[PDB]
Amino acid sequence: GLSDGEWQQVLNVWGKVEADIAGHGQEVLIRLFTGHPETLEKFDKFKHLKTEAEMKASEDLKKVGTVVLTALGGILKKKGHHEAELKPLAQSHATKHKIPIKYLEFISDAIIHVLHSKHPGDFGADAQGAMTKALELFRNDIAAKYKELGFQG
Ligand code: HEM
Ligand code: NA
Repeated sequence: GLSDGEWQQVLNVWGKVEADIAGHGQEVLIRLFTGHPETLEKFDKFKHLKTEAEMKASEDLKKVGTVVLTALGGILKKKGHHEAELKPLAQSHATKHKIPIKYLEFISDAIIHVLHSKHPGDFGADAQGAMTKALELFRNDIAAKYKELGFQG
């Protein structure tokens, strides 16, 4: 797993996110949909959107990004002990919405990019390696649940 130091650095930068969660949700999702447009097809409410200006104007997108970052903060705050938090998330991402593990890799990279961009002072090298590991652990444990659920992610 991660060390105490690695978790502490994860949780430090997450406090920056939580100081404006909607702002962060919007930029992560815009980074995701612009880098990997096939991911936007997953979101029926706003898959019709084409430009970053449309994306920024969208209340629905802002709302979903807040829900996503809020849930990830919940997981992260457990520092690995996130069975209860991961369970319903694996379940909906393997059944209701079928989210490939590759797309979880894209949004992880989007998070890391947005954090480096907005919080260089709380996100230098060590901190980046630690968030890298925390999101790898998240994706690996979600994959293990996907298998159980009958979804080849
Ligand atoms: C950091 C990784 C992610 C976290 C913590 C996360 C979390 C969540 C949460 C808490 C919800 C709402 C409740 C639920 O259905 O369980 C949600 C909904 C959703 N997520 Fe995920 N998510 C992640 C990544 C992704 C990715 C990469 C995609 C698609 C490429 C995606 C697609 C969806 C869709 C389509 C919904 C339904 C949204 C709606 O209400 O219109 N998620 N996610
Ligand atoms: Na531990």
